[PDB]
Amino acid sequence: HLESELSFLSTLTGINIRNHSKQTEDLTSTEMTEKSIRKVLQRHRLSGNCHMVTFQLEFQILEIQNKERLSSAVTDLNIIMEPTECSELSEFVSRAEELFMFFRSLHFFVEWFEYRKRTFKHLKEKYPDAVYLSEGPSSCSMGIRSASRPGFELVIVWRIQIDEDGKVFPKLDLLTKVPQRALELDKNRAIETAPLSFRTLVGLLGIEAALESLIKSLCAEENN
Amino acid sequence: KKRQRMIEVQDELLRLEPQLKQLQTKYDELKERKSSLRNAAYFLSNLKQLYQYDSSSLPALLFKARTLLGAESH
Amino acid sequence: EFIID
Amino acid sequence: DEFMMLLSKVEKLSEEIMEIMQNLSSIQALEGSRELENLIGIFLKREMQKTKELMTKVNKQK
Amino acid sequence: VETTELMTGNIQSLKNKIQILASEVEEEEERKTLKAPTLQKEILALQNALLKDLDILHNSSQMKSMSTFIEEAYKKLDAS
Amino acid sequence: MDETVAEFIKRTILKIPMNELTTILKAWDFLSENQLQTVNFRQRKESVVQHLIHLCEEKRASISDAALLDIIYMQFHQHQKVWEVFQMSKGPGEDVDLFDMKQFKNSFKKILQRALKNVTVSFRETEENAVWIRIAWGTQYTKPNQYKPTYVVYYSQTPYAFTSSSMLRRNTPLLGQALTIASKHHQIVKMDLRSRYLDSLKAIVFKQYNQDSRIIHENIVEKERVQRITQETFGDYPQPQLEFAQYKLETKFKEPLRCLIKFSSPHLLEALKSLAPAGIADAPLSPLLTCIPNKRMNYFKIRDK
Amino acid sequence: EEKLENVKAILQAYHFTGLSGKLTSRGVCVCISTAFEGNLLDSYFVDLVIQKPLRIHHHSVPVFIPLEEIAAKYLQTNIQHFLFSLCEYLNAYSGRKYQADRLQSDFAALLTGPLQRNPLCNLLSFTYKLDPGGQSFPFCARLLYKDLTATLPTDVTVTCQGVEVLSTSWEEQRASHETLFCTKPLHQVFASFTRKGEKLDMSLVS
Amino acid sequence: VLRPLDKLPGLNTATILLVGTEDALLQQLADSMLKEDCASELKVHLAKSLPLPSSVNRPRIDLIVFVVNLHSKYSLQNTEESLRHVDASFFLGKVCFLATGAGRESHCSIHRHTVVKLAHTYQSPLLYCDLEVEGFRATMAQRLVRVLQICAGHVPGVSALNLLSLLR
Repeated sequence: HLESELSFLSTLTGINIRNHSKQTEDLTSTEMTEKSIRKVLQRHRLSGNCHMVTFQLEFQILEIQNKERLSSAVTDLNIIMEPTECSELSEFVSRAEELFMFFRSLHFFVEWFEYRKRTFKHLKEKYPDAVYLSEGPSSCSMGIRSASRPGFELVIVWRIQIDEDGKVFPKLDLLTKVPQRALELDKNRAIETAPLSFRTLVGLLGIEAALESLIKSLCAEENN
Repeated sequence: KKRQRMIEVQDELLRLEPQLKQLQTKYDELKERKSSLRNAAYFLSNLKQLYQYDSSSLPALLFKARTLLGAESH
Repeated sequence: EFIID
Repeated sequence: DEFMMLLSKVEKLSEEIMEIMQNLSSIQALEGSRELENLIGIFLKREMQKTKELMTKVNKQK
Repeated sequence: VETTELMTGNIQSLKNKIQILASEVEEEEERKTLKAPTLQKEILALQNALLKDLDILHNSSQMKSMSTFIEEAYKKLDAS
Repeated sequence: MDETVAEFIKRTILKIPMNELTTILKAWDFLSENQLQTVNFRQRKESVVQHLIHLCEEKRASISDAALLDIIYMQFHQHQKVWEVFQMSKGPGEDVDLFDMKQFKNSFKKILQRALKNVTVSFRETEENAVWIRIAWGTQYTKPNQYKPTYVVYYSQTPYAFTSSSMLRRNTPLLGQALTIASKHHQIVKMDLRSRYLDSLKAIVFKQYNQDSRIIHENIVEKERVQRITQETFGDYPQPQLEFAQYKLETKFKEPLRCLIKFSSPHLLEALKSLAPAGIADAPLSPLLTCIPNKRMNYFKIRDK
Repeated sequence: EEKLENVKAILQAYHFTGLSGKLTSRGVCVCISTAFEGNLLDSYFVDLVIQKPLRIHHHSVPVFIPLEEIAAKYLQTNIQHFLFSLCEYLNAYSGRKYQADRLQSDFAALLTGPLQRNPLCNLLSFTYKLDPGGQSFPFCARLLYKDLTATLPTDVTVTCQGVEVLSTSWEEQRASHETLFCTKPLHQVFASFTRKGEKLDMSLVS
Repeated sequence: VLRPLDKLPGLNTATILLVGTEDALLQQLADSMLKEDCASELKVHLAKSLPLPSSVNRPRIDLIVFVVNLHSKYSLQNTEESLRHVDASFFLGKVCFLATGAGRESHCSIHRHTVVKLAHTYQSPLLYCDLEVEGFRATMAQRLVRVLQICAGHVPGVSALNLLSLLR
């Protein structure tokens, strides 16, 4: 049954529920006007991992059981998490405090992480040679250099944004700065609207397909 | 006439649904077809016309330089 | 099929 | 190793870059603003020495 | 019903010549992904600072020759 | 306190049994707490049906709330007046962001009185979030007939809208039409689920029901098997269809051989469950008969395949 | 120990992931526990079969509030091939439309007429009475939840109840209600509207 | 195919094998046939059809009573189908034809002559009863158990072969 529980956490990904430990601070004493409602302040420590990331849920629920109903809540919670990737989610590790949408953000933010990492490893592998990349867990910077026009450069940023709601808003930024060797050689308006036209391009092809075609179009002109 | 009214409304409900779907398709096709090529075929060829705002690379370099300390701590 | 066996 | 030689090059490179980052006061404006510490993508010689002693021994042990 | 029928016919034939136009647009293409980020382009737009930073970035490029390369190598080891 | 209203209230008050007199008279709100003590509910039927209607004669009862009395009567007697199930279907797009009960009440009454100009449509937004529409019909030539109304239990944002299959007149295609145009849908389809137990139709259309040492039985290996196969087709707590689960067979005998099978039980899906173990049925009990809730259908129209 | 250090995972999967799944044969039973922010009450029992053309066996995803039930069947038209993706895109709808059900249960007194709602509380349209100043003109707050994923309402209309334009005080009150409803949910708003609209001042003409 | 003497007997074991499509009624008859504390071991067997899936260690079966539920024509089509898998040396004494549901005479899908013709054309006793009621079961159970001791040989004067000479 435990092997099937691991399988369930593998298909219905609870994303590697690895080290779970539930403690309990029973608070059913008389301080709370024992004739009135009851409470139990449970606490859990759940070390879990992503495909690459990890998380430890030092997590204390206030579980209120009124004399006819139970109304659970959360008083304290602590995530042992990661930096920039969870800096916008650090707003949530205060928002869950002022959990479920942490594993709804992270459950879907690691989807963003896959769609970032594997796409970068696709563009830097299938078409290398001039498609340099600031290869890092958080650095979404890719180097482009054309030759026939000798001074053109372009960088696209596959940014991250989790709202206060927990929805992942994958920002697809295109930070443009052509060096002054061919800055005034094209003399076209393709670079001023590039941050705007990239939003359309990801509507032209897929999010990854648009970037791949962008690479194949704005750097392969010397090869042809 | 009341049965005819029910039939016409049934057509009017069907006409409303069909017109809503057709207008949704109209807006989607307008946006996609009209703006994509006027932006992609423009820019992709303008990028070809190019190849074949000064703080962006500065910010990218600052992020990469902070990434040095981040990887040192990583 | 429409299991008429 | 080639990465270790790059790390040996990085060891020489790390010292060179640190001095430049102190002289350039214009770049010091970065990470010093409420609209930069949050919106602009949000003493390490010993860390660089750790990025050399724990990056040459560890890469070789890998 | 007749107004929505002028609509069904007019938009119908109009999107027939517009799917002809759409095939023409794919031929041009021959040779919430953006809706959510439809307002993030204003940050790209946001001088003495530009020139000083660029001059510093040229010196920082030499710094990046050892720093970014180490980062591109340390993460490559991390990735591998 | 009117024609076809006071006597209508009388005819719906002798309908309700003596035990649940308080239960239905408290909910329809015309008799406040002070009015309940005036009439002795425990004495007699003709006594209460005469004093209560007088208590509305002073309360000037109107058909708008007289019909609400009938609604509340049926909410506890929904196990009569066999119910059809209508299934709405929106096309491609976002859901109904505006089902305002006020707006739905407006968008239903307006469309219904657009053609059926004389109808007394009376809604009752129940606490299970399911508007309990009641429709007394009548064409423009006649007054709205409260003798045989057509209660429609429309679950509020659900594509499924139950319907009391009263007479199936020319209003039924207008009942579905007004239902699918009030709630912002486009196609109304009779699911052809027709059961007397609305509390079971609710379960079916929503999939809400499952969520001695001397006696040597020689066919034990077969009794175990038939018990097994009657537990993977009828899992647990089956809902009472209690309906004429028709099978209008059109198949050739092995050109066709028309049949109109009608399984009829006070509790059908439990009667089928105790068939194969009782020896009447084979262990794999013909999915035509097991997949009544799984297909959300009992009025079958099968053919050959 | 593995019967306590690993069985506790299904106990831990209960109060976490909002996605616990009972390992019932012939179909896992995802006991989806829905949650708002640090308060959580209810759970939804989405019940499936492990059989390749994906049949949802008999779910308990809100029949009475059925747009999630619609999103139990019409999201299958959108995404059901990734149960990975569905159980975020269903835990989304469950955690949003139980939120809106919780974004009601606090109110019982501050409001005067009943909180006219929808299933999922898609329209939280209630005629409350917040009267900071005495001159009574309530906002019949219609929260139009355009998307069933965002916990916060999308289209806010705190419309003055059948009255003309008032002094600048109630105009900026309506404007502040718009931006406090779109950005902050009513649980931290109408428990803070009692906090900021102190004494719970009542109405005169309304 | 069942045979009377295919297995060896026990000591006081009288193994009767009930035959009937309905099995709750067979279980009731078996319960009533063991309710009385008789002087014989009574390893009662139940079944539905005479193929009797081939499991060795089945004792020497001393009686097969074909419980023919007269209310259901199936109980005859499943008896007449099961009557072709009985050894011809088994039909002599160790075969009875119980006809449950007789006497009610309003549910009888089978005319009691048909069961009479079947039980006469196979030359075996035919014992009417109404197995649904314990008052007619707790007396038919003591008739099947005294036929049992006759066919099993427990009464040391009468064989199963002598039995049908009495019930003709």
